[PDB]
Amino acid sequence: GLSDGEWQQVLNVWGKVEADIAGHGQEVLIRLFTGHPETLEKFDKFKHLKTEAEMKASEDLKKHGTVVLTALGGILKKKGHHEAELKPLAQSHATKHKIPIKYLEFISDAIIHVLHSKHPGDFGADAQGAMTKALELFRNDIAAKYKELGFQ
Ligand code: MNH
Repeated sequence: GLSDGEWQQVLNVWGKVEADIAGHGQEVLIRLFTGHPETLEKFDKFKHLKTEAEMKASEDLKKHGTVVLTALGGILKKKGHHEAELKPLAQSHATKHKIPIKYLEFISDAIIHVLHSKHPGDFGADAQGAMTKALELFRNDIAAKYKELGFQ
């Protein structure tokens, strides 16, 4: 698990995200779609987005960014007692959306990059560590539900 000190750092970092959840959520998704265009194909609602300019200008992309990060914030604030919040996300991402676990690895890396991009020099070595642990716990707990389903 994460230690208390570690959960505290994660939640301190999450405070930075909450000041602009849509902005953060949009940049996360844009970072994902542009570094991994296969990921765009999982979204019929974003597949028409031919350019980064188009992605940037999509209010519906922002809205979904808000949905994504609100759900993750929910989970993070549970400090690993997150099974009730996590299991249904796991299940819809395997069964409905068909999201391989590697794509969750991609979006985890995108979150780390965006935190550095938006908080250069304000997201220290300790904070990166604690947030990376939190994101690995999230991803590992979803992996566990995927295995149960035999997904991927
Ligand atoms: C952080 C990681 C992460 C979180 C917290 C997340 C949370 C959500 C939530 C909440 C919904 C709406 C409820 C549901 O379960 O259908 C949802 C819908 C979705 N998600 Mn995801 N999702 C991903 C990663 C995430 N998703 C990744 C990675 C992929 C693609 C590569 C993805 C593709 C989807 C698709 C597709 C939908 C349905 C979008 C739509 O409304 O049309 N996403």
